[PDB]
Amino acid sequence: QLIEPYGGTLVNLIDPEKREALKHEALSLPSLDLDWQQQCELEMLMTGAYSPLTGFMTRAQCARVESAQQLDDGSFWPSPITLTSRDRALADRRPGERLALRDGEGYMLAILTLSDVWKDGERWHLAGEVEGAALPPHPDFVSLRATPAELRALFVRRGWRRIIAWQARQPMHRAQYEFCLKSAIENEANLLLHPQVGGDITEAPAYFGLVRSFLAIRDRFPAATTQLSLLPAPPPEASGRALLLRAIVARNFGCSLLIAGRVDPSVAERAEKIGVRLIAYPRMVYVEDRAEHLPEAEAPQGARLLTLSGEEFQRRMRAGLKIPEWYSFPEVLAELHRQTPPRERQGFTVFFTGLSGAGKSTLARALAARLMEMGGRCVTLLDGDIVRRHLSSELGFSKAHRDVNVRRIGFVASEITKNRGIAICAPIAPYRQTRRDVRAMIEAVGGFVEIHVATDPYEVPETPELAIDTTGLAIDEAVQQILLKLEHEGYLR
Amino acid sequence: GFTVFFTGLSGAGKSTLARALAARLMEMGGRCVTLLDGDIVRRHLSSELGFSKAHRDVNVRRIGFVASEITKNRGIAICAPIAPYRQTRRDVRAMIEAVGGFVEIHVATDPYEVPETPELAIDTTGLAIDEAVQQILLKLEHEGYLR
Amino acid sequence: NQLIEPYGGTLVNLIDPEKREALKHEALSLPSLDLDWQQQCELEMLMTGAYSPLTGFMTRAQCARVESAQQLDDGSFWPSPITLTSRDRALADRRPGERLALRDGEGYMLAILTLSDVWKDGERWHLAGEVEGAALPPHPDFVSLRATPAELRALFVRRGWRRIIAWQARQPMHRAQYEFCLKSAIENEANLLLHPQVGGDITEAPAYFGLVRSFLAIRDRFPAATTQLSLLPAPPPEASGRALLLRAIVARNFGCSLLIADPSVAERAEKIGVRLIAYPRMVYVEDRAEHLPEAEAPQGARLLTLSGEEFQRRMRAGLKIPEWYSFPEVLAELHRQTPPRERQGFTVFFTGLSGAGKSTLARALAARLMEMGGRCVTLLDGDIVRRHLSSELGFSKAHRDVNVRRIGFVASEITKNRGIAICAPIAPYRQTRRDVRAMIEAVGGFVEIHVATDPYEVPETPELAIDTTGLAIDEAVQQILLKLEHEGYLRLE
Repeated sequence: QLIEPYGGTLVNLIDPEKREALKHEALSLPSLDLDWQQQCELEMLMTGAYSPLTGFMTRAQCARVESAQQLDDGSFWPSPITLTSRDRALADRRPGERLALRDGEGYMLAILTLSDVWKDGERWHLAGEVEGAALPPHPDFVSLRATPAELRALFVRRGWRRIIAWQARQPMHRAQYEFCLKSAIENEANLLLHPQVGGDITEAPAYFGLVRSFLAIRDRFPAATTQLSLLPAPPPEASGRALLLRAIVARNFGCSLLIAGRVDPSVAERAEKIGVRLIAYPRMVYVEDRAEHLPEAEAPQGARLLTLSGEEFQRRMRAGLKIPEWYSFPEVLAELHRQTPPRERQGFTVFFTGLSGAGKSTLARALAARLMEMGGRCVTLLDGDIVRRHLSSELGFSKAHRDVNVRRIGFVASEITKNRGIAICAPIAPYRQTRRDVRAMIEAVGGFVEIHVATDPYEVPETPELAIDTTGLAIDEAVQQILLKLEHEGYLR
Repeated sequence: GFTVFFTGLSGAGKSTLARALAARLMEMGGRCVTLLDGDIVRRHLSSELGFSKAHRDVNVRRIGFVASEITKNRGIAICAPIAPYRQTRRDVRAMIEAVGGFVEIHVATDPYEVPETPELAIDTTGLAIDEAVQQILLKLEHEGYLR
Repeated sequence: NQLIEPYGGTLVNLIDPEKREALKHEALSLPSLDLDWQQQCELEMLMTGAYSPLTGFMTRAQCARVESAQQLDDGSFWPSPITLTSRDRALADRRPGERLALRDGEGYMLAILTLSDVWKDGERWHLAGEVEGAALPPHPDFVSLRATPAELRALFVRRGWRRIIAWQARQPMHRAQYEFCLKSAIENEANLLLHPQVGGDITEAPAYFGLVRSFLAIRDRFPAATTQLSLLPAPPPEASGRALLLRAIVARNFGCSLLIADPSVAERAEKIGVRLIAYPRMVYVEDRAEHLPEAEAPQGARLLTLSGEEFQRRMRAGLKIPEWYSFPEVLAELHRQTPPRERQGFTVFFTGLSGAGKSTLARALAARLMEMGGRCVTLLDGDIVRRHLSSELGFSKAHRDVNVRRIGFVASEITKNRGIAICAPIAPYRQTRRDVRAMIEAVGGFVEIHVATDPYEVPETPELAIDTTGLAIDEAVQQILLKLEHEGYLRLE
């Protein structure tokens, strides 16, 4: 039947009436604003994902795990659950004190009753029983988010008992999909698609795409046998320990099986221990002779086997190359392309750099006109009137004033490109430093092409995409020379 | 593209509403969402602005500019700056309305000035965030912007 | 606004799990009523709060007082008598005070009724009294989609919804209703609840399955953040104003403050707090590529409509359905439910005297029909029917008249399932042949062929009557392929 909670009973650090009294008391307390990953940890703990745990571990507890892997009971526990921050307002806090914990906006979540307090590297650690008022606000995917208690209830209405969990950290294609199925049939189990979702709406907004790529292919799964739900946490870093923790939260969510993809006999040992069987994910190959993926070692002798690395998938996707019909599904493919388009189709800024002895501006305007012939992507010239008028009309010529200007313009450019537009910029920028940051800011969200026009101080661009090394180039010839770069870099459609 | 422009007094949860609304809109994909509010806007756009009359005017407009670029390019921009002058709100709306969709939401739960013509005016007394967020998804739905 | 509160002011719940074991025990020792499927609906509605403030079945006086002043004992408003029936003789000797076990059709226990009043009207017995519930009618099907008023309200609250139009469908939705819901929702700044009436039995009235499936089919055409699908366990009522006022009340108890369906009822309705908007003649306005209420259409625009009479007809004939009318999915689904004659099942029922020619015709007709594939043909005649259907049957008045129905039954199953059944039993009674025809005509096509070439009874209304006496098998066979070809049942590549 239904595996039950680790420790034996499901923790819930949120008692309502106490809820009210609690916000009230937080009014009068010191407060910590958590970063997004700690709120995850908090939510996991507050919510029973870590039953029997009921507070953040204490440096001494923190230590007995990495050794004997036990709690104070001697009960088994793979890995340190701890709450951290880098606020200087923590140095002068001490045990016995009660701390208000709040999301990044001052929204109140729980009060921590301090067991222990110390620092490590650049981050402070905290310990003590927790009393919860509210969970981190989650406007998004309300349906898809269940607490271990909510999920267990669901399973029970669905009449489910035995359940394999797949705690995805990245999108699923046909090999994982086909392996989940047979795994499931093999262990006579229902299937839980449990993608790790932890992030923030502005430092970590990548989970949205992940959730959407699961929504995309969910209908390919048997409805009476499959569930989708979100697991609020960051993916951990692979390690036998991490693995054993995930097994524990899998158990706390109701799952008695876990797919991981390894399996050092030592860890499957301790895991079969704590009631959750973890099956390993093999090298799947597409076996043409059979029209289906099999674990590589189950494939017939001398069949023609077929594979596609992630390096190579990702490559084809950037380049608009063909993906084999057997690798994914059209929907997922279509979705991955809405998230990360082919160069031929994504945004980019063209960043002109050189001295005021250039015709930087002249080149930039001409290049804008040409690029406008294309349509599909909108072109914005961040140069003359525009930039004074809106962005830097109250900036001096101070060192850091022009630095701020360059960066301001590099910001607006990144928004243009993130959104699939092309931004063309030719500000005054003499510091390898500051150009260094602009490129990274935009390169994160799309394409960056530096063009060095070489026909207080300054500093050489040491690594442009294009360096106009001419002596009598006319505008036409130079513009063409850069359309040639964009063409050869892949950005033109 | 469209920007969602929250206006009201610092007695609002403007910012709180804006963040929640961003999260919801991110469920959709197809268009990218950018929250022009806290750290972001100081950090990049107005970190050398006073509180002078025309200094905050410049700030409001600066933010209305970046928003217009987001929307022109098919993105959704969500903004909740301090803006008390019908004047300046007047220009922001036109700047973005030229290039895409503008939806003002008046959160009514020196001087100021009434928004006389929002798309949505949250006229409640005990609205909770969820209820208010929904109330605005209802506006976007009925205005046509949701896919 | 906000979430309209239950009628009467607080949401009834006749099921206290605290008293659940005690009730299942007490019942054993009680007299018991097995409810028909529609009463279980009434019970479930009552047991569940759809009729708050009601908390038991009304009493002959209360029933009479509703039909008059439309009030409860409080004088509060109430449109229509809620009452429990049964057509069980074992009810004649039962009396107020007694406690009755209420159970589904398979003796599964639901609640105990504490008798207030017991009386009779025509064919049926009426019952009254407070109700104490143990279990709800078992519903294996559509578990997800079935919410109690409390469950639904809770859902609405997570979704952050407040103001809600409900549409309590009793039949599939096409583009006109869909487009009109959409605008009623934008116009009233409301969320939309698709709430199809779903009461039936797995056999008694398994028509709701199709209804639900046709909603699932088109649900994706609806804005996700603005629409909800849920089932409303009840039979559709018969159109009245009290009735319409009841639906408004259950709409209120489920959370809805608007109901699509007057107008002096829109009078009393607006009164209990639920605004009911009426459904107008929708027309497709070509000039605007959209449906509008007829009175909002521009003048002299070409208006387009399609009656249900005509829709039905086109569907039964394979004719083209406009594209503004429905959606491909729904069309596709309505065709999986009820196929064109071309593709539907039918039995060919030969009748006449002995009637060895009957058998000979039947076999030839089978051979021909078998050339066609798509539908499987079964010859219910000689060895077959002996062996398995009638190996043991006298020649009684009632043993030949059971043999016939026996064969109508197997035939009906063949045709229900899209096959063609060919039968030629001995049957001299109109009435028995009528019952067979009705049984199979319910589930598919019936074609009687009277071979005219105790005391027989010439069919008075066959589809085909082979008279002429110098007929070869071939000619006769052809003559019936003609009947079928002309009746629509034949098709080919």
